Amino acid sequence: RHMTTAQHPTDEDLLARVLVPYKDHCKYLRSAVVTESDTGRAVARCEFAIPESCYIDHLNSVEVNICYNQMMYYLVAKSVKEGLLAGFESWTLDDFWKHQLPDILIARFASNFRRPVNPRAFSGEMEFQSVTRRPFLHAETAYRYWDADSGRCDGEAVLAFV
Amino acid sequence: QHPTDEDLLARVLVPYKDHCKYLRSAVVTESDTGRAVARCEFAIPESCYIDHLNSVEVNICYNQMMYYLVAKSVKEGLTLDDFWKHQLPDILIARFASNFRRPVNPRAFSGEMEFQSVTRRAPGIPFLHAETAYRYWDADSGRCDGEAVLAF
Repeated sequence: RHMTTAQHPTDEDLLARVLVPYKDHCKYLRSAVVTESDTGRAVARCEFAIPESCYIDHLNSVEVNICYNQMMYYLVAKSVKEGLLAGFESWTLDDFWKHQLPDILIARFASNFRRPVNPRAFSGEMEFQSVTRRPFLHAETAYRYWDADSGRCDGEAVLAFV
Repeated sequence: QHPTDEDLLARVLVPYKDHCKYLRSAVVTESDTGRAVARCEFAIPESCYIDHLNSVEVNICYNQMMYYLVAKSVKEGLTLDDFWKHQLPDILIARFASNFRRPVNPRAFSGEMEFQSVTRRAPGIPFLHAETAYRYWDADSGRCDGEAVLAF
């Protein structure tokens, strides 16, 4: 980790498992490369597409949040599987999936419009900034979405691993 | 103190998918300082986008309630046709935020929102800037709250 950087291509079966509970037309995350930082932070670099809205007939805050959830569940599952999630290095994906996954709660969530993002196709990324005990793990994360034309938005989300 | 306007309510709810229409009643009022407030009831019978009240649903409830509050505010001055056609699609949430304090029951819960400041800005096209805040609560300690900045 100080010597190399772990980096993983999209995990298609993990991605479909993540997306399985969503309505067909609310499935937006399409690919996700997972990394670890020199300091042990888990990062996801993702692509997204919204061919049609999920809940109502640019990229809006509802969709920003749906996309985060998907990106966040994927990154968490894939990081635990590959030993990159601070706090869970002694856990396996199994133990985590049925026991921690359900009890991930978004404690706080925030989004900010910068330039309108084309909902049809656009990129995103997120970081586990910190993980900290509080008898639960409190994790800060940051995220950002962009397209091929300066569209951008971003924000943060504090997670509680119960 | 304006009671739910069922005509307006349905107009606000019309673009949403059936399993995504949460706002049931919405009493509108003005603080004596002219701030527009909406005391609302909600229900999330089915879920809209997936299998407690989560941040996606907090944000959908917010939009429904905020559009209702705005449209009714115009309708009482705080023409809809003009607004509905011209201004109402140029409402942009510039920032949104939510905080979950105690788990809220999504089948039945209450909420409130208000326009805290509305300021004209001219950076660069002139436009109205609004700071809003909202809270949700249920009958049993449930609460979450947050803020949204709007641009007209």
